[PDB]
Amino acid sequence: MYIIIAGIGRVGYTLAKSLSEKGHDIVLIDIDKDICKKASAEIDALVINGDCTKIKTLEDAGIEDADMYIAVTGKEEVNLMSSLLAKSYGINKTIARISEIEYKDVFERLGVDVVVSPELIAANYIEKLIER
Amino acid sequence: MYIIIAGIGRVGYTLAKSLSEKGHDIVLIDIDKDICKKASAEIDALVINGDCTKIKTLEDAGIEDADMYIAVTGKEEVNLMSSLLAKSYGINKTIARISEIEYKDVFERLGVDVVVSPELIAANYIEKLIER
Amino acid sequence: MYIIIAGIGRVGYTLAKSLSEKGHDIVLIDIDKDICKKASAEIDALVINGDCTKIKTLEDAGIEDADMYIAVTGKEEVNLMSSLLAKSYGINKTIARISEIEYKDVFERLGVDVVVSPELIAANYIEKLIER
Amino acid sequence: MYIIIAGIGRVGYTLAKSLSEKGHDIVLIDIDKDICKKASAEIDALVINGDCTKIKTLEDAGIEDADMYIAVTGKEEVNLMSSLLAKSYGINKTIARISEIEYKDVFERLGVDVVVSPELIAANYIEKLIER
Amino acid sequence: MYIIIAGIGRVGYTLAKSLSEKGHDIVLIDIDKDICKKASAEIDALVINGDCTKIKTLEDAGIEDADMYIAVTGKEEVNLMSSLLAKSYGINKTIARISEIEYKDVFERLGVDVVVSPELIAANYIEKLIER
Amino acid sequence: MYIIIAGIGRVGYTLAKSLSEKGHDIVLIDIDKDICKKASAEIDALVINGDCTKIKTLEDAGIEDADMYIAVTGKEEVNLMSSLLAKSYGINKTIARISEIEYKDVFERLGVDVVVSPELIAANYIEKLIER
Amino acid sequence: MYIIIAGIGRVGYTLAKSLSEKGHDIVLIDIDKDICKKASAEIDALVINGDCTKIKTLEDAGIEDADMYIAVTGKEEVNLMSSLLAKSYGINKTIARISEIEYKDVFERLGVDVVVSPELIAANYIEKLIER
Amino acid sequence: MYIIIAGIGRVGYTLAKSLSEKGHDIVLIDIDKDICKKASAEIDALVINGDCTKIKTLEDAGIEDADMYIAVTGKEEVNLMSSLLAKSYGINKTIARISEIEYKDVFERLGVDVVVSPELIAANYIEKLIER
Ligand SMILES: NC(=O)c1ccc[n+]([C@@H]2O[C@H](COP(=O)([O-])OP(=O)(O)OC[C@H]3O[C@@H](n4cnc5c(N)ncnc54)[C@H](O)[C@@H]3O)[C@@H](O)[C@H]2O)c1
Ligand SMILES: NC(=O)c1ccc[n+]([C@@H]2O[C@H](COP(=O)([O-])OP(=O)(O)OC[C@H]3O[C@@H](n4cnc5c(N)ncnc54)[C@H](O)[C@@H]3O)[C@@H](O)[C@H]2O)c1
Ligand SMILES: NC(=O)c1ccc[n+]([C@@H]2O[C@H](COP(=O)([O-])OP(=O)(O)OC[C@H]3O[C@@H](n4cnc5c(N)ncnc54)[C@H](O)[C@@H]3O)[C@@H](O)[C@H]2O)c1
Ligand SMILES: NC(=O)c1ccc[n+]([C@@H]2O[C@H](COP(=O)([O-])OP(=O)(O)OC[C@H]3O[C@@H](n4cnc5c(N)ncnc54)[C@H](O)[C@@H]3O)[C@@H](O)[C@H]2O)c1
Ligand SMILES: NC(=O)c1ccc[n+]([C@@H]2O[C@H](COP(=O)([O-])OP(=O)(O)OC[C@H]3O[C@@H](n4cnc5c(N)ncnc54)[C@H](O)[C@@H]3O)[C@@H](O)[C@H]2O)c1
Ligand SMILES: NC(=O)c1ccc[n+]([C@@H]2O[C@H](COP(=O)([O-])OP(=O)(O)OC[C@H]3O[C@@H](n4cnc5c(N)ncnc54)[C@H](O)[C@@H]3O)[C@@H](O)[C@H]2O)c1
Ligand SMILES: NC(=O)c1ccc[n+]([C@@H]2O[C@H](COP(=O)([O-])OP(=O)(O)OC[C@H]3O[C@@H](n4cnc5c(N)ncnc54)[C@H](O)[C@@H]3O)[C@@H](O)[C@H]2O)c1
Ligand SMILES: NC(=O)c1ccc[n+]([C@@H]2O[C@H](COP(=O)([O-])OP(=O)(O)OC[C@H]3O[C@@H](n4cnc5c(N)ncnc54)[C@H](O)[C@@H]3O)[C@@H](O)[C@H]2O)c1
Repeated sequence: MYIIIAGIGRVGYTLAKSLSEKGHDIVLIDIDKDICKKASAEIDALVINGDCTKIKTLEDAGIEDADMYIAVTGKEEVNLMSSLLAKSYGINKTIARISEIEYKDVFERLGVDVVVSPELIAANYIEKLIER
Repeated sequence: MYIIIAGIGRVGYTLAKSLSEKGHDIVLIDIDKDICKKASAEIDALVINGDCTKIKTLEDAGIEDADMYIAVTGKEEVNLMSSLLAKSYGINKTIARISEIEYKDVFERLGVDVVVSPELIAANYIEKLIER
Repeated sequence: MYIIIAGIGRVGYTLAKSLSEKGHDIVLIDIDKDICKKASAEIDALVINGDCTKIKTLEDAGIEDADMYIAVTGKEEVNLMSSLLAKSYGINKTIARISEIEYKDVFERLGVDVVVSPELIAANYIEKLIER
Repeated sequence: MYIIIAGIGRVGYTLAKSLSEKGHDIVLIDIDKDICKKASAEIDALVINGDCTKIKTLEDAGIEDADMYIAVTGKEEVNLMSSLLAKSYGINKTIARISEIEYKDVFERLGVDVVVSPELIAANYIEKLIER
Repeated sequence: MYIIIAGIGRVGYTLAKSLSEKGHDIVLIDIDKDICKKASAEIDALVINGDCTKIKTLEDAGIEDADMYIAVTGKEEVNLMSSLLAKSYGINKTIARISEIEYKDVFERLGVDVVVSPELIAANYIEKLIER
Repeated sequence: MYIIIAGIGRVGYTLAKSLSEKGHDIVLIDIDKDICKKASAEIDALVINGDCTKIKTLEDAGIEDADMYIAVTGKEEVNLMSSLLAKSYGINKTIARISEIEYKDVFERLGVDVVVSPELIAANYIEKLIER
Repeated sequence: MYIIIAGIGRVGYTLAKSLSEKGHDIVLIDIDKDICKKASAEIDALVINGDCTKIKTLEDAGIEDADMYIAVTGKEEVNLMSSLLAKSYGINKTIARISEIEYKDVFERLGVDVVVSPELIAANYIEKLIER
Repeated sequence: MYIIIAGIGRVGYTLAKSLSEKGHDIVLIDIDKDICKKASAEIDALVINGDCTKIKTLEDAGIEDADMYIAVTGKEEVNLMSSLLAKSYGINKTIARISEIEYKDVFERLGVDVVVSPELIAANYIEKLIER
C-alpha cells in the first residue's frame, strides 16, 4: 500500500523528500541514528533506525504492506540482499542501486526489478546533452 | 575441479587446510592482507587479497572455471551477494554462511545452492550426542 | 533428571526448543532479561535470569541435581568457568562451546566432557558435502 | 574539433567509449597510469596521463582549441577547478560532476555550463519511474 | 569601507579580533550559530549567520561594497567558491585559505589574490628559525 | 649533530624536503608505513616507521645525537610528550606544534623551546599583509 | 576538595566508585558517551563526556578549583598531557597512568606529581606475597 | 623448590628479574621467541619458549616439582587454563592475572590461590595515596 526507502543519503534523502511532497506514503530506513533524526525532523514519513538486511528491521518498516522497496544504500550487497528479501515477502516492485556498472544485468536476472547505476545514468545523461 | 573459498577466518581457514591436505585445488580470498600473508605461508593453495564481492577478485580467482564457490565471511550480506555473483558465472555448487537462523530457508530460496548456519549445525550436533 | 543450558542465543535457543519438544526436561539460564522473556514465551521450561558464572544462579537452576550442564554462551571462558563450576558440584556431563579452536584440547584436558566449536563443526560439515 | 574529458572512471570511461564509438573526436585525461593504459587500449582517442588541475596537462590535452571540457573526476573540487581553468582558456562549453548537491547552483553561478550530480539524477530518474 | 571575513575559527576569530581592535570595520560570516554568538559578544562588528557559499548570505554581508573578502573556513573548496563569488561582485581583493598545498597556484591562477596554507607557512616559519 | 622530524604531513614533509635540500642531516619519523615509503623514496634522509612517543622509536631515530627535535604530528599530545621526552635526552632545541592556540604559552612554560600554531601564524600573516 | 578522574575504564571506574562511597566529591571525564551514560546511572558523581586534553573539558570539570587530577586513560600520551594541563591550572597533586615501564621515572621528572604503572604495582604486589 | 612464571611482559619480566635477583630459583615461559631471548639476556634463569596452555611446555618447565606457578600472561583465560593445568599436577600455590575484575571470585572459587588484577590493585593504590 506504500513505499519503503533504505539508505537516506544523497540519493535516498532527495528521493524521499520529493516523494513525501508528491503525496506518497513513505517509510525510511537507515542504519545511522543521527541520519534518522535529521530525516524524521525534515520529512513527513516514519523512520526506522536499523540494518535493512535484517528481517526485523524490514518488519518494523511494514515490509508486508508495501508495494515498493527501494534500496539506495552506498553498499550494493546491502541493496542486493535487501531487495531479494523484500521480493520474497510479496513486494511487487523492487529497486536496487549498484556501484558496479557491470552488475546492472546481473542484478536484474537475480530478480531485482530495477537496478540503478547513478554513474551509468550520469553518463548517458551527459551524452544525451551533447546529442542536442 | 577448483574450489574457491572466501573468508579465511575460523571456518574458512580450517576448511582450507582440511581440503588441501586431501589433494583438492583451492584458492582463498580475503580482504585482510595479513591473514593473506599468514595463509600463503602455511597452506598449499592460491591466496588472493581482495573483496570477494568484486568482479576482478572473483575472476582473478578463476571463478569462470571453478567447480565450487564457498563464502564463509562473517557478513552474510557478503556471502549471499558473492555466491549469487558466482552462480552468475555458471557455478551451481554455491555454499554461503549466514549469521541469522531465519535465512536458513530464505537464502536457499534466494538462489544459493547450500546455506550453512554453524550455530544451527552446532545445536543439532549437541542434540545428536544427547540422543545417544 | 534434567539438563541445564546457559546461553539461549543462536545456539541455545534452537537446542532448547528442540530438546524441550522431544520431551526432555530442561532448565534455562540467560543473563539477558529480554532473551529470558523470549524463551519463556516460546519454550516450555524453567527459565532463570542470571549470570551462569555465579554460584547462586546455578543453585537457582538446580545445579545440585541436574544430569547435565550445557554452556553455549557466546563467551568462551564463561562457558569454561561455569562448566568447571558445574563440575565442582558433581555434574559428570558438561558440554561447553568454544570460540578459539586451539583451546579445544585444553578444555577437554580440564574435564569438559564435550567441547563444541560451531566453526570447526561447520567446516567439517561443508567438507562432507564436498566428499559427497 | 574535439572534446576533452577528465576522469575516466565509472562515469568517464562509459561516456568516452559511447562517444568515441558514435564517431567523436575526443582527448582523455587521467592522473592514473593504469587507467590510461586501459582506456587507450579499448578506446580510440588521445590519452594524457596527468593532473587535470595542472595547466601543462591541459595544454598537452589541447585545451587551447578544445570545443568542450568535461570533468567527471571523483573529486568535486578538481572538476570545478579544472573546469574554471578550461573556462579561462576560452572554452565556452563546460560540464562538471559534483558530489555535494548543495553546491549545484554555486557551480552554475561560477560559469559551469552543465552541473551533473549522479546521485541527484538517479533520484529523480527513480521518481520518474514512479510517475509512469 | 569594510572587510568581510568568512570562517571564524582558529584562524578567523584571531584575525577578526586583532583587526577589529586595531580599529577596522569588519563583517563576520559563520554558518555556526554558537560561534556567531561568541564572536559578536567578544568582537565589535557585524555578524551574519549563514553559508558563505550562498549569495543571500554574501548580499547580507554587504559583498556589494566590501573592499576585501577573506575566506578562512576549514573547507578549502568553500573558501575557493565563496572567494570566486566575491570576485564576481567586483571585489578585487580576495584571500583564501587552502588545505592541499598542491592547489596553491591553481587558486592563484583562478584569481584568488592571496592564498594561505597555514601548514605551508608553519613549515617555512620553522625553517626560518633554523636559518637564524 | 643533526635534526629529527616527527610527523611527515603537510607541515613535516615540506619542512623535511626543504631542509634536506638546504644541506641538512635529517631523520624522519612517522607512524604510517605508507607515508614512510613515500618520504624515503622522495627525500634524502633516514626514515623510521613508528610511534615517536615511544623511547625505542626515538632511540632508533638517533635521539642521542640530535641537536634538534621537531614534532609536527597532527596530535598536540604526541608532539607535547615527544618534545618533553627529547628534552630529557639532552637535546637542546625542541619544536612542538599545537592545534589549540590557547596552549602556546602553556607548552612553553612546560619546557618546549618553540611552540608552533600554524593557525595563529596564518592569522598574523594575513594581518601583516593587510598592514602593507 | 574536588577530585577529577579522567578515563572511566577498569582503573577509573573502580577508583570512582570507591572514592565516592567514601564521601569524596568527584567528577569523571570520558570521551565515550555510552560509558558516560552507564557511569552517570550508577555513580554518585558528576559525569562529563569530553576529551580531557581540551581546555573546555577540564574547565567544565572545575579544574580551576579541583584539589586533585587523576588521568587513568589507556593512552599515557593523554594522561601525561592532560595532567600537565592540570598542573598548569595550579593542581599540584596530579596522578598519571603510564603503559611503558620506562617512563615510571621520566614522567615524574617530566612534571607530573605521581606516575602510576599498574603493571609494576602488580609485580611488586606479587613479590610481597611471595616474601611472606 | 622453584617458581614457574608464564608471561614475561610488563608484569612477568619485572617480577622475574626482581625474584631472581633476590636469590629465588625461577623458570620462565613465553610463547614469543624475542621475549624469551630478552629474558635469557637479562635474567639468570631457565627460559622455555612455548605455549603455557600445552602440557608439554609445562613438563619442560618442571611443572611436576615446582613449588609455585605464576601466570601473568596478557590473556585472562590463558592464565586461568594454565593455572588449572598446573593445579592438576599437584601445584598447591597458583597466582593468576586477570583482565575482567568481575571474574576474580570465580577464579578463586575454582582454585586459583591468588588472583591479581593490575587495574584493581592500581585503583586501590591510588586510593591509598589520597587517604594519605
Ligand atoms: N560527497 C559527499 O559528501 C559524500 C558524503 C558521504 C559519502 N559519500 C559517498 O557517497 C557514495 C554513495 O552516497 P549515497 O547517496 O548513497 O549516500 P551515502 O553513501 O552517504 O550513505 C548511504 C546511506 O544508507 C545508510 N544505510 C541504511 N541502511 C544501511 C545498511 N544496512 N548498510 C549501510 N548503510 C545503510 C547509511 O547509513 C547512509 O546514510 C559513497 O560511495 C561515498 O563515497 C559522499
Ligand atoms: N568470540 C570471538 O573471539 C570472536 C572473535 C572474532 C570474531 N568473532 C565472531 O565470530 C565469527 C567469526 O567467524 P570466522 O572466524 O570464521 O570469520 P570472521 O568473522 O573472523 O572473518 C570473516 C573473514 O572474511 C574475510 N573477507 C574476505 N573477503 C571479504 C569481504 N569482501 N568482505 C568482508 N570480509 C571479507 C574477512 O577479512 C575475515 O578474515 C563472526 O561472525 C564474529 O562476530 C568472535
Ligand atoms: N552477526 C550477528 O548478527 C550476530 C548477532 C547476534 C550475536 N552475534 C554473535 O554470536 C556469537 C555468540 O552467539 P550465541 O549463540 O551465544 O548467541 P548470542 O551471541 O546472540 O548471545 C549469547 C547469549 O548468552 C547469554 N548469556 C547467558 N549467560 C551469560 C553470561 N554469564 N555472560 C554472557 N552471556 C551470557 C547472553 O545474554 C546471550 O543470550 C557472538 O560472537 C556474537 O557476536 C552475532
Ligand atoms: N564502492 C566502491 O568500490 C568504490 C570503488 C571506487 C571508487 N568508489 C567511489 O566512487 C566515486 C566516484 O568514482 P568514479 O569511478 O566515477 O571516479 P573515481 O573517484 O573512482 O576516480 C576519479 C578518476 O579521475 C581520475 N583523474 C584524472 N585526473 C585527476 C585529477 N587531477 N585528480 C584526481 N583524479 C583524477 C582518477 O585517476 C580516477 O580514475 C569515488 O569518489 C568513490 O567514493 C567507490
Ligand atoms: N584537533 C582538533 O581538535 C580539531 C578541532 C576542530 C577542528 N580541527 C581541524 O582544524 C581544521 C580547521 O579548523 P579552524 O578552526 O580554522 O576551522 P574549522 O574547520 O574548525 O571551522 C570552519 C569554520 O568556518 C565556519 N563557516 C562559515 N561559513 C561556512 C560555510 N559556508 N561552510 C563551512 N564552514 C563555514 C564554520 O562554521 C566554522 O566555525 C579543520 O578542518 C579540522 O581538521 C581540529
Ligand atoms: N587537506 C588534507 O588533505 C588533509 C589530509 C589529512 C589530514 N588533514 C588534516 O591535517 C591536519 C594536520 O595535518 P599535518 O600537516 O600535520 O599532517 P597530518 O595530520 O595529515 O598527519 C600527521 C602525520 O604525523 C604522523 N605521525 C608520526 N608519528 C605519529 C604519532 N606518534 N601519532 C600520530 N601521528 C604520527 C601521522 O601518521 C601523519 O603522517 C589535521 O588536523 C587533519 O584534519 C588534512
Ligand atoms: N584484556 C582485555 O580485555 C582488555 C580489554 C580492553 C582494554 N584492554 C587493555 O587494558 C587497558 C585497559 O585499561 P582501562 O580499562 O582502565 O582503560 P581503557 O583502556 O579501557 O579506557 C581508557 C578510557 O579513558 C577514556 N577517555 C577519556 N578521555 C579520553 C581522551 N581524551 N582520550 C582517550 N581516552 C579517553 C576512554 O574512552 C576509555 O573509557 C588498556 O591499556 C588496553 O590495552 C585490555
Ligand atoms: N599500551 C601498550 O603499549 C601495550 C604494549 C604492549 C602490551 N600491551 C598490553 O599489555 C597487556 C598485557 O601485558 P603483559 O604484562 O602480559 O605483557 P604483554 O602484553 O606485552 O605480553 C603478554 C606476554 O605473555 C606472553 N605469553 C606467554 N605464554 C603465552 C600464551 N600461551 N599466550 C599468550 N601470551 C603468552 C606473550 O608472548 C607476551 O610476552 C595487554 O592488554 C596488551 O595489549 C600494551
